[PDB]
Amino acid sequence: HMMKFTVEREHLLKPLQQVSGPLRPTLPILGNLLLQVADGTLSLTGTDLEMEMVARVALVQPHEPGATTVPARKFFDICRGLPEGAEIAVQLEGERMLVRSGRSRFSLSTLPAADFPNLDDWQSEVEFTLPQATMKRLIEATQFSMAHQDVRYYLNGMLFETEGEELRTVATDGHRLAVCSMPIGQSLPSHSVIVPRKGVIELMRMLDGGDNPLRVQIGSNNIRAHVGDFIFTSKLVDGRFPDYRRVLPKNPDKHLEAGCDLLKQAFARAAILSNEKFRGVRLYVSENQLKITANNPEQEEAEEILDVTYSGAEMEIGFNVSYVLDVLNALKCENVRMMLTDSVSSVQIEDAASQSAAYVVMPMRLPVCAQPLLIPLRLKVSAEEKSALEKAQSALAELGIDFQSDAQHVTIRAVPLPLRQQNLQILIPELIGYLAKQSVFEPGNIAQWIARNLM
Amino acid sequence: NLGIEENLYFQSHMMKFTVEREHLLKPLQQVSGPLGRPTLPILGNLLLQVADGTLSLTGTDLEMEMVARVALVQPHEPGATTVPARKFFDICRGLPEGAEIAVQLEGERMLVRSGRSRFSLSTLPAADFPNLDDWQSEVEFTLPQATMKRLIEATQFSMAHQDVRYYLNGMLFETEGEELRTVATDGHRLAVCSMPIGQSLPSHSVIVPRKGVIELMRMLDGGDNPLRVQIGSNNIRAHVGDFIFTSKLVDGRFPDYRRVLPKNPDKHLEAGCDLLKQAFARAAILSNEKFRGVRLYVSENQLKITANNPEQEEAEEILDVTYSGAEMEIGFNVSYVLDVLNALKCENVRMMLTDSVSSVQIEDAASQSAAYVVMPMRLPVCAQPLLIPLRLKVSAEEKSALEKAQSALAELGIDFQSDAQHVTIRAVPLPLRQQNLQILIPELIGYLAKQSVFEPGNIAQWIARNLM
Repeated sequence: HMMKFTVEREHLLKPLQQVSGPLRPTLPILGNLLLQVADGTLSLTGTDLEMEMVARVALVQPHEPGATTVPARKFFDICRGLPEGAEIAVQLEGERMLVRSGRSRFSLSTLPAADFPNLDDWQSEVEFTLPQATMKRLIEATQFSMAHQDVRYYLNGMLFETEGEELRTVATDGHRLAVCSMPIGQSLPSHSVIVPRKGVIELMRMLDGGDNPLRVQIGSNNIRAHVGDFIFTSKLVDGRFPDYRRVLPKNPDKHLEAGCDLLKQAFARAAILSNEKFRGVRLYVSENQLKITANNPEQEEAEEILDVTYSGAEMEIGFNVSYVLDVLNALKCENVRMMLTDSVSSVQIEDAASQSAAYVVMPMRLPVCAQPLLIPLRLKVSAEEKSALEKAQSALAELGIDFQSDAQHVTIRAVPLPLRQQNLQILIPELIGYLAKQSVFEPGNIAQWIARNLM
Repeated sequence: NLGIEENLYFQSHMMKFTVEREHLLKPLQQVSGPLGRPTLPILGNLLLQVADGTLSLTGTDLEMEMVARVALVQPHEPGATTVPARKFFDICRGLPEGAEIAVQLEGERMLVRSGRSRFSLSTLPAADFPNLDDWQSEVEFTLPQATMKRLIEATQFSMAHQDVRYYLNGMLFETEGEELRTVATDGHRLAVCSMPIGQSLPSHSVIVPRKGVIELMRMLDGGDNPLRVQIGSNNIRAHVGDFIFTSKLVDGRFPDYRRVLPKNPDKHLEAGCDLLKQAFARAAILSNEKFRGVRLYVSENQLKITANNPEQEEAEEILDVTYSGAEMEIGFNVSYVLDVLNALKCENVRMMLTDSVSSVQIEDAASQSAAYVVMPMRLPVCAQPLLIPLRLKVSAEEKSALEKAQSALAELGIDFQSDAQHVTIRAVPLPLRQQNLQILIPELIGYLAKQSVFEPGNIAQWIARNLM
């Protein structure tokens, strides 16, 4: 136990702030940082068992090799609380790590380095170098469309895919979809992985926007990113991520262009008087004009009229204004293009001046109105489940629930709005379970059960 | 148009005005202060009144109200209504800079237009909007905004948070001679500050609730308009430019800071504020998370600060101070000391000591306008002295049990005096002191009153079981 080093506070700060990223404590040692002195390099490692961040620091002042682990937040808070220009002397003593700087002495408790978890090494299948700005672009373009604590864990992450000369990101939560692709100047093998949420955040955090390039390595179950003296490694998420190609409108035949800023501020004002639960707003598009309207159960109303570029047929179409605003914020461009097919068909939004990013939002139709799903929900069903569904189909249709039955599968294509704005992966199998218990199907009873159970 | 009652309704809903967005923003922000609370629907609304050539905006939460006057330089019609505050403000804020906002009423709705943006807001009758009961001031005076800002910022941090003693959650405003004074305390630490305001004032002592203090701070614009204050028996009012703030006062027996200040500090220590703060801040990192205790070792022109935690981690800071006198060791809750040092914002700090078991006064070395009291921490259980001895009414039965149990309680670090029908707690062990003894002790006394024997071990077990 004789690791030792002395470093100027300035050189230690940024690496410490960085490796305290993977860091409510999960388990004791995961709140600690692994410190390794080897050669003339100090290595700092932070991990949460799903990912790890390693930071290297060159040591010019005297040092002895060794390794230990110390509380991350405490060690960092001490360094940060010392004056600018200060010197930080570290030294192991027994089961304690001593930190000195001037007449400030600190004794921290340690846990052995040999107990610090390692990631089992792996083999990269893909390797490429790209500018930091490019990676930051790809993530910021799609990050907001990631799911949050979905039961489908693969949606809580971000798809990274290499195709030809391009790196692509995809994110969706089942209600909306963000896709962005950028060239990276070299032919790559076809690969497709899901990076979990925390990893994407951490990946974004290690990028300073600098012109020094990012080195990426992708294996089957791990991804590794090297920038400057930082090395980020993360586990990948398994699961069948949906295919963005099927989500894009088949063929838009109507398109409008508008100033991003004006359209966004207009939607933002309208949203104030939209339903707080469903957040619907109406668009009426006509020649070179757009009329946005919103109202709520208190029958308050907002109306916005903008000049736009549009020469298609007039059309009325509703949206979740929160999803539209999310897209317009992420774009941050001059003009936006909205590609439309018809109400009841998915809408595609892009920067008017570039096709690198594309966004998909489902319209809101306005007995009960059947709202189309972003992605049709396909579910395996037993003979008994199937029979219950077929008996209840017409009763379900009256509630706005449309579906198709294959041999041993059902495909939900539409549901009423209150269900669509929730997780159908959870709700529909509950609905199926409930239906299998019945022999007589009426819309009233079903509606009442859904109303009291699926909400 | 021809219906007579229908005509009266139209004359009732004539309110109309047109104002620049930038003339409306700061006033809407200001009056939305007292307000996401679903307390009552009407309380989420602003009152709008066009009278004379002035638009008045009023927001309230029934404990206080903020009124803003806006001069109307464009055509307008008199009238009144109420509209949802957050919505109306978000609409105005969301409109482009330089926008003209035209408002008028149509039935039970308020219409807002600007360019080609139209909004329809639901209203509630102005008649239903609460009006604070009229009252008469007993004291009027004016002072610079910066002085009020100083008085409040010097003491605000020491106010209790959600204490069951509501008077501790507010701030004492006191007029004495030519000075305005603020006092705040949570039973554990105390902040007092006084400023001369250049005029003789009648003696007065009121408690402004926390929300009132915050609002009072929010209406100070660092401009050069003076602040005109009115204090009544049960209300306070503050006028700044186009804003009038009114607040109900809190009643209760606020502690006397005169008694909390150390009687006669025979030792003093001076030190650079920033140096001292940074030393404490670093030492704090390795102090007990619950008790936050650090030790001072004072010697000739040297201060050593130490801290350790249950994991036996350890911090030490040695810095140069100005000090002549006997060596002494004293302990503090570092969080309270760090609060004080952050509030001082000065070059040098004076620390007036006497000993442990005695309150410690802290000041700007160059200014005595503000003073801060913290109680030392002593590390038979150590008896930690209370900032304010707790005087409790006791029944004959309760007093009898206390007399019997006094020796046992003393072993637990609980010290108290007793007088005809009262008992005065002067000290308790540390875990009790850092809690609310106004709740805990009357409970404990209830317990002791129901007991046959008094063994310190048993009582200590009970306390730890029920009072923590």
